Amino acid sequence: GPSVSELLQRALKLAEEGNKEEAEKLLREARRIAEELNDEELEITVQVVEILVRQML
Amino acid sequence: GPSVSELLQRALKLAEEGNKEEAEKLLREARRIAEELNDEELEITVQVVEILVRQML
Amino acid sequence: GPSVSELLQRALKLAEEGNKEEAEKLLREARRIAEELNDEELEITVQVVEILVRQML
Ligand SMILES: N[C@]12C[C@H]3C[C@H](C[C@H](C3)C1)C2
Repeated sequence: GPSVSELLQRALKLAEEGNKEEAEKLLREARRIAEELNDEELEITVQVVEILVRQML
Repeated sequence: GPSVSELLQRALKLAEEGNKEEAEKLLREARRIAEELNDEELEITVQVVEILVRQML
Repeated sequence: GPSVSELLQRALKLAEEGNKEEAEKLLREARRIAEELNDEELEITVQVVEILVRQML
């Protein structure tokens, strides 16, 4: 699978392109992985990038 | 007690609601822990979330 | 040399002061170290801090 970091990298690139729907899709999938794993570091990583994407868009 | 990541997750959610005061107190604690452990990953994590929290209105 | 995290923390501080020239110099170094390490966590860290820096100026 893609790692959380690859998913979040691609979301940031898509957000830079103004591609909201595809960016947000990748964020939901990264959040799903982080929450399934109950992984605090993945959770904060996703949470930070979620905010950054919103401001970028 | 709560890890740096957990404190930062809570700080972001309070700041998004509007409660700046307890958000900042969680940032202070997260920073205290990160500096005490002398952990550079935790320090940049705190520093980024500090910026994102202080960014919201 | 310095770690990626150490360069990024300082790049954020320089960007806060409006020193885009110094900030971007340390970002360039942080990115080149992260890229010879093939570290996906360092890559997303560099990417996030790049965006925050470029948002403040
Ligand atoms: N490890 C981190 C990567 C990125 C930058 C900072 C905050 C978030 C997002 C987690 C450190």
